[PDB]
Amino acid sequence: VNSFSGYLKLTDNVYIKNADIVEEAKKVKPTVVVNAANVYLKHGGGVAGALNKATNNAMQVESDDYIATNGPLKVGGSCVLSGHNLAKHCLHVVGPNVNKGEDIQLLKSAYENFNQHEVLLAPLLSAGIFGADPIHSLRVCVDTVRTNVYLAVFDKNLYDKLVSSFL
Ligand SMILES: OC[C@@H](COCc1ccccc1)Nc1ncnc2[nH]ccc12
Ligand SMILES: [Cl-]
Repeated sequence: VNSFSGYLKLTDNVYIKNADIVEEAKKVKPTVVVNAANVYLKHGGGVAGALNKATNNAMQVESDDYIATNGPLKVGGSCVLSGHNLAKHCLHVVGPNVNKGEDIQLLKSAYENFNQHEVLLAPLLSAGIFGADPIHSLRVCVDTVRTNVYLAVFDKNLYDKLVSSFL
């Protein structure tokens, strides 16, 4: 039993809700919140910009030190950093950005990072400003993640389409 509330159950381990991941994280304070990161951990917009804003830019300051030490992430890769005031940890995961010409096949690799954590609050990877089809992202999530994932879909209209079209 966990403290996630109001989610629709899609499979044994995947759940979904129309919610703002920032507000969800503040309420639940989950062990792991997933950020929709880029390889430079530059949290400018989308989920990343919103999560960073909620940390009063502390996520960005920590991220800049991470990059200065380690260099950029790989597309499909991840790193674990602090969750600041939002969660214990933030798993920064880089899905492919179609608006940069990146290989959508890397979306499965991106979701594989979730399997290193027993329970996660997460957005749909490569959705939103990353330009991939969210119906596809949800399908890859369900077919790749085996740990317990609670998906927050910010847009109410898109949420209804994902549910009604879910196979
Ligand atoms: O795939 C993740 C994207 C999808 O939403 C954007 C969108 C706009 C119009 C139509 C479809 C989709 N972003 C988020 N998801 C959850 N919580 C969030 N908080 C702030 C951003 C954000
Ligand atoms: Cl977005």
